Amino acid sequence: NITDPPRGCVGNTNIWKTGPLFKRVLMSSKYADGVTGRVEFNEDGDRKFA
Amino acid sequence: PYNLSLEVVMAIEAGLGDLPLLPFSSPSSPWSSDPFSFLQSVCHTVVVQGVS
Repeated sequence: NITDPPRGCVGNTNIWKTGPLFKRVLMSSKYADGVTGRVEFNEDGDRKFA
Repeated sequence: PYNLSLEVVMAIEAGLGDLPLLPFSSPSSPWSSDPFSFLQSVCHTVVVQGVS
């Protein structure tokens, strides 16, 4: 059920099916990436312990 | 304030023109699928009417 994002700005007149599941999946990565490392973005979508 | 007098401008889908004193009945055409044209028309009508 991973529907691709709709294309265009006028043809699309509906909300994408991939909604809360996509956000929950995106806010689920926990590894050591980047200079800051330890990507632990949660709550509103911001990292912790910088 | 400033002794405001209320005016109502009907932003109907028809073009701007003098208000007629006669009831005309016609079949309604389907709405355009492009919302940008509707947005531009609304903006132009509001600017012309000075709608608050």
